[PDB]
Amino acid sequence: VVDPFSKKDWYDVKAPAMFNIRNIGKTLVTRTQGTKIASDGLKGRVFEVSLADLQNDEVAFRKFKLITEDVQGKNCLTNFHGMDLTRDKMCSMVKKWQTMIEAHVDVKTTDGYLLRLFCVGFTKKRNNQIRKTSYAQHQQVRQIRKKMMEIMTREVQTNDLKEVVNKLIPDSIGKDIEKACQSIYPLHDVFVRKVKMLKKPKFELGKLMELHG
Amino acid sequence: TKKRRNNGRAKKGRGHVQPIRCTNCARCVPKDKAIKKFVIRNIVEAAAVRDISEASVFDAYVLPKLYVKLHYCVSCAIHSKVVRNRSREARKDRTPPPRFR
Amino acid sequence: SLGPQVAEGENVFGVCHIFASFNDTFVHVTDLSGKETICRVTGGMKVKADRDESSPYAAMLAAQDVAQRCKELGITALHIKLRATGGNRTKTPGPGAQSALRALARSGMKIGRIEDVTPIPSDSTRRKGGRRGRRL
Amino acid sequence: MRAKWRKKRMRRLKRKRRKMRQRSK
Amino acid sequence: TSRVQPIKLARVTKVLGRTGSQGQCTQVRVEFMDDTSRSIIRNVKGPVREGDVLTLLESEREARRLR
RNA sequence: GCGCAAGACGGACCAGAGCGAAAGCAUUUGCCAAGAAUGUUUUCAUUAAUCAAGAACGAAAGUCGGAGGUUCGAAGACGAUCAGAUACCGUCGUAGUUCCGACCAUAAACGAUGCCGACCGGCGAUGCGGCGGCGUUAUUCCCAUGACCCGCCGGGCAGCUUCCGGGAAACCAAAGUCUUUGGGUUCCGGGGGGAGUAUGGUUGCAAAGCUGAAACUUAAAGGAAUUUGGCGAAGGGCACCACC
RNA sequence: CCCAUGAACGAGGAAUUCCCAGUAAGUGCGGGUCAUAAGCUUGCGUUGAUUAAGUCCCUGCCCUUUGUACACACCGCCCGU
RNA sequence: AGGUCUCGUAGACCGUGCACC
Repeated sequence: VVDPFSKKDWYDVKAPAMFNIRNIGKTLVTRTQGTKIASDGLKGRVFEVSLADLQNDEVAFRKFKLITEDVQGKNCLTNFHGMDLTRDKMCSMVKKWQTMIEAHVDVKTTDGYLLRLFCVGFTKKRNNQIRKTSYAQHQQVRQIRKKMMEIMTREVQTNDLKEVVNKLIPDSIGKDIEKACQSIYPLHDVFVRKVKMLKKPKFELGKLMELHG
Repeated sequence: TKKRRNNGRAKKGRGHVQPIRCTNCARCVPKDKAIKKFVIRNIVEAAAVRDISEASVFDAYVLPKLYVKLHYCVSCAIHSKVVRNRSREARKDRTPPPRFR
Repeated sequence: SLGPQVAEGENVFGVCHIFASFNDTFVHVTDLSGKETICRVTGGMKVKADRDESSPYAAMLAAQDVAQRCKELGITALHIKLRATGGNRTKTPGPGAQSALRALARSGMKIGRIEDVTPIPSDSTRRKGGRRGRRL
Repeated sequence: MRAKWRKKRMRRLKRKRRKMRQRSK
Repeated sequence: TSRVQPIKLARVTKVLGRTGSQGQCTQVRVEFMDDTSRSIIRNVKGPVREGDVLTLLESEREARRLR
């Protein structure tokens, strides 16, 4: 009988201080109908955003996942939860007559954040190469994979979340990947394919306070 | 008699290959015998891309594509006119036809 | 019911999921989080014919209905979550999805990102049917 | 008629004959 | 639709083959005088020579086959 | 949309590529063990690819005792279709499909072509290992390295061409070196059925595998290939007695 | 031939035929039929257009390739109770 | 100082079926 949108509130999300655009969208939730709290319903909400709509003008095909866990009124405070890539880009990366290389490490930061860094690797045909095949040996792939193991062990363990998030915005890790493995096999298309959250520590408000500055 | 040099497949020094289910059909055709289709297509068709372009918030927004691989049984390939039949000396031709459109 | 922002310069953003099989089409619109929906119209809403639940005519009728729904709600910007049936079966989208989004854009609506969100498996179980296929 | 079904019917009549002979003795 | 778009008029360059179920409509390459560089392929019904000009209502859609 | 739990499988990368005696083998990492080929001015010195007796391995399905039973799915149930379906089709759906051990040893297990050795054309690529030789790159100088290029060697999966030669022809670098017949060595077939049938032996819990006739009937059964013929096969041309 | 008699019929459903220039169509005039003789046919003449310089969609015909266990040739051969 | 750079043409799909003989 009654319209369900009459008792509907409206809320706004806030990007963290690491990004250039603080406001990216809005959401809507019902009222506090008895024991059910509207602030609780914003806790289990995942806002799936793009990086080009989050910073100014850059590489556009990167993808972010955000989680909201702190509301007080007419505002929603977000946090980094995971990084992905578009299906079209990764489908464009896979091609025949080249070798695909996968490497994942379960790593920990200085705080209690358990990460999982998926990366892909695709070989580069030389400009003067006459061979159409352009493959690599298995032990070369194992050496490149072990190089990826020690690189993602080195760059995440010694430092906190904010600096590796700020390193994730450009292709710093990726350029380090071409710079490290140029001697083994020249490969040109490398990306961090997926970042998956594994374990969260005990939640506190203060780290969310200087999360947004 | 023997029709082809091979047997409609690419099994030379294996003796056994993994079968993969068809798309239109559900046959358990092997990998080397089945005809594989890798089509390059946009999200939408060609007579609406401009109508998308004035309806976009962004400026000069590039239309994404779809990258799928189709696995065809030979009966589904001949039924959908993907591959046709040739003559005796016309079957002695490995190269694909030229892609003009 | 409405939004606190002025509707002169800026806009609001939500996502719409377009599921398109060979037997039905779906126009499901949620918020940016995707947890809270606003409306859902299918090809069986508008056509009283069992064979035409997945057709561009039902797609454009549902697109006009959901355009009226989002216009009276005030939603101005949409992100497309296009998907086929997924699973272990075929992955090509239905023909009603393109016509549905075209008729949605024809109603003066603004769209943003376009992406495909179909459930592509690594390697799923055995497909329904027999070893000799779905022959007829 | 292929050899598979004549093989199957020979198998069936052979097995009914031999089960009749084993229960007869 | 529901957009007041102005009428653009076009001039012929080359006649091509004719499509259709019965073979009645002709594919023609044709181009505008206000922007000379951009040219479009359109579906036109009727006998068309070279040297004339054509009146056009929409500059948005693309020509295609018999269906 | 957010999580949990269980089972199955490792797509795209994935090729007329690799390995293995064959069945067969694809997420990363670690452990153990074996092997081809390459190189050798290393060792032994005829120690041999040949094999009835005998022995190991062996697709799927089938049987036996255990927890798991996601998906799919023989029999079965239901609804359409059809003159008539307990067939094609759709929804459920038992046993199985999954693991450990105990079995059986059957496939179009097919390169429908046994094993070793020697000889007889060329060409362009592929994989491994070795070798020589301009140049570029891990930024600018010097060396080895990986990547690329140009050549050679041996082994392997393979391709194109032919009056070498052969065959009934399809076709063959072997299916050649065969009346101008003889390199060595296992298994196996004398028209077609009857018939891989009956009996006997054999092994198997069972399902059943191996060995394996006779009577009687038949003048054909068959292999390659050419021309109208017929497709509920594809492609193209023509027609105001077809169309717009 | 003359005078009376004045019905249906308000541009016809499904379906279907003919036609590219002096052509269709509207007219009239000859020949055959003929003792009496044209609502038929074959020609002649007047006036005289709309649309198109193509297609294989429909309807048929023809050709190439492919498969054949068919040769009296699919109205064929051929399996089992 | 000019204001519409020059030259040639496929840039084709994108609703479509099919029981029972």
